[PDB]
This record gives sequence, C-alpha cells and structure tokens, in this order.
Amino acid sequence: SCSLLVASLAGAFGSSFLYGYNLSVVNAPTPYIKAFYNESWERRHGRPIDPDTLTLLWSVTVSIFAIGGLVGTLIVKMIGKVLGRKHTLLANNGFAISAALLMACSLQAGAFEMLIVGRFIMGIDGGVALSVLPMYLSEISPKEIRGSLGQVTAIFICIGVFTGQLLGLPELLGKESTWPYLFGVIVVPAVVQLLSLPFLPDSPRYLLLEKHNEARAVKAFQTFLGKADVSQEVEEVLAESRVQRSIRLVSVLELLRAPYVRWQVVTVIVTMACYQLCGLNAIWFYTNSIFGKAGIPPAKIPYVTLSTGGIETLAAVFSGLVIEHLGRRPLLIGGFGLMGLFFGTLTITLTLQDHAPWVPYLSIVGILAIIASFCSGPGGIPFILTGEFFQQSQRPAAFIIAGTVNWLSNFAVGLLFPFIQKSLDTYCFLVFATICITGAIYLYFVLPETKNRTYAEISQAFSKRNKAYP
Repeated sequence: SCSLLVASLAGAFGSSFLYGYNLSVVNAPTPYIKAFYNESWERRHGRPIDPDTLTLLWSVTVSIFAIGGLVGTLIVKMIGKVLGRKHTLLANNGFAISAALLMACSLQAGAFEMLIVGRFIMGIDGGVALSVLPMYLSEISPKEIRGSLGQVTAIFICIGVFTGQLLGLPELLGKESTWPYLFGVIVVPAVVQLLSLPFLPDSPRYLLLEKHNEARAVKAFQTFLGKADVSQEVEEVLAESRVQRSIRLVSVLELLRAPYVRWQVVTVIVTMACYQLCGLNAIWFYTNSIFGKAGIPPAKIPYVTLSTGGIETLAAVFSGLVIEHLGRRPLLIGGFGLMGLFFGTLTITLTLQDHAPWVPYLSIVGILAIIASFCSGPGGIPFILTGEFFQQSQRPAAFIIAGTVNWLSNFAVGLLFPFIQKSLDTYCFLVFATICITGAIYLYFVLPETKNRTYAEISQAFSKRNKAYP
C-alpha cells in the first residue's frame, strides 16, 4: 500500500519528529541564549543577572515545553468531540508555525519573553502530537501492523533527537550569529506535513462512528488498505462500536477512589514518574553541560553529543526485537536496574576524572550504556502497560493519569537538574541512581508478568495485594 507509506512517514515527520527535535535542539545553543538573556536584561532595567536566576530563567525556558505538553494533553479531549484526526493534526500545526516564529524572532525583536512563550506553545504542539498520532495510525492501518507502528512513532522521536543534535554542530547551524535559525527550521516539518496530509483521506474509524459516511468510509478504507474486498473490515468497526457505546465510561476521579484498581493506578504512576525522573530527558536538555563537566576538553563536545542521540536511533530498531523475544516484566526491573548501575559507573567517572586521561572518555561510554538501556527496556513498555492493566471502560481514564505525571515529572527534571548540578557537583547522577534503583525495586515486588496474559489474570495478580476482591 503506497498510500500508507506516505501517510505514516509524513504524519510522523510533522508532529512526532518535532517532539524529538525540540528535546535536543535546546542543548547546543545554550551558551548563546544565556548571553542573550543577560544582554536583553541589561538593555532593560539595568543590573547584571545574578548567577542563580540566569540558570533559573534558562531552566524555565527548557522546562516550560513540558507544561505545554501538560496543557496540550488536556486540549485533545476538547478537540476530539469537534474535529477529526487528520484535521486535528493540520490544526495542531498552527501551534508549530506560531511558536517557531516566536523563538526565531526572539533575538531580532530584542525581547527574551518570546522565547519562553515560544517554548510553551511548541509544547502544546507536542502534547497534541503525541495524543493524536498513536490514535491516527491505528485506525488507518490493519490489525496485524498495529504493533509495529508503535515503533514508528517512537522511531521518528529518536531521529528528531538525532536531527536536533546534528543541526547543533558549529559547522551546520549552531553558531552565535546563526542560532536563531535553529528554531526557525521547525516550520519546515510543519509545512511539509501541511501539504501532503490534507490530500490523504481522513481516519476511517472516526468518520464511521461520528460522521456517518459509510459510502465515504469504503473509499477511505480502500485507499489505505489497497484492497477491494473491505466488507469484513467495516463490519468489525461497527462490531467494536456497539460494545464501545454500551460500556459506561469511568471518570478520572472515580478511578483514583476505586479500591479495586488501587494498586494498578500507583503501578502506572510510579512507573510513569520514574520513566521521566530517570533523567534521560536531562541528558538531552543539558548534554554539553554534562560533557563540559565530565573532564572532556572542548571543541569535540558537539560530536560526542552526536553520539548520545546516535545510539538511540539504532537501538530503537533493536527495541522491538528485545520486546518480542524476552518478556515484559524482566525488562522493567532490568531497564532501571541497568540505569542505576550505569549511573553509579557514571558517578565514579566524574568523581576522580583526573587520575588518567582516559577516565573522562569512560563517562562517554557510561552515558551510551544508559541510553541503550532505555530504548531496549523502558522505552515503550509504560505506554503498553497502561492499556493492559485497565479494561476498555477504564483505559481513557488511565492514560490521562499516565499523561499528567508524564509531563509534571518531565517538568521536574527540566527545572531542577541545573540546580542539583551546582550543589552535588559530580554526584548529581546519584539522585538519578536512587530513582531507577527505587523504580526497579518497586516493580520487582508489585509488577506481575504481563506478556501473553488476559485481563483476568492481570487483575488476579493485583487482587492478592489489593484485598478488594470483586
């Protein structure tokens, strides 16, 4: 199906690419903006910026993109009752172009507030992007390609971190006189998506249930599937809709107060909190800050930075092989278990850092070992667990609690990491060592095996500890 390849590639290039891109495009123009932050504050109410609030303003610039994602996730529930899937992504790109023009024109306008507002509005684009695209590919693709398409959304996030770090080199787009043109190229994925996507048909499942366009649904289904015999595919959608409309939707507040699923909710929350508080996002936001403090002499940091994002892209195509052939529960304790170990081997490298010239180069290897552990393990399991503990009437009320901690914790790593770098000095990764160790320890005792098990056995394992037998 040639029409499916263009829809999947251009759909991820405009929205899922830009989430990965804006995770890593912030690290490389870091010494330029904090020089521009001081200049704009000096060409204003005039005192030099004290060193505490320069990093506080910079941490706000880094971490307010997470608040935009938190704001953006709540918006999709409002759009979902008024707009489609293709039309949402097209309308979502209004945030992408508007925020890209705000950050790229921050230096030309001479005001640094547009950079903070620009980061927040791009976060709204990213939060909507990660809440529509996993729903978008599932409806337009057959049931036997759904599992592999979870990789594809994750794959283009990896390339965005690669591209954002690749564009941050001094050779291409990362100079002092050039740095506003780093956020200005966010327009190009938005423009490319804005042309190809509206030509493609809408999501067939949305227009079937809500728009009542069975005649249009057949034409829409045949484009993505490439087959004439579609009658079995349509009748399955109405077969799912009669069950979906019959069940009573569980509200968000009822799920927290329900004693039957008490231990499943905290299992989702702690895993999702440790998914961000493990500190992988702290690597992307401040990679040159870590390598600058890890004994590495300068003028090669932008290329060592390029290695951190490079391994994740190659490890993401190995991730599905790891998911398929080993299990689900050994990966989660194994994932944060290797993180806490290699955070310790990270900590021992910057602690001495001066006993031999090859000691700082081990701190490189200690970081790709952390990144390879993420992609193989916790990279896509918290998203796939949350839809497995909970039933169909509880899944949209479960992803929202998984959604909000996924951005509040992400905002916590973004703001607090520069401050714990200043106090702990080398030992700043020992805090992140404790989170993954506590994450692996907690999931050792609470999490049961979730591969090839029905919902009844998953609930049965929690019923031993929940004590609220149905």
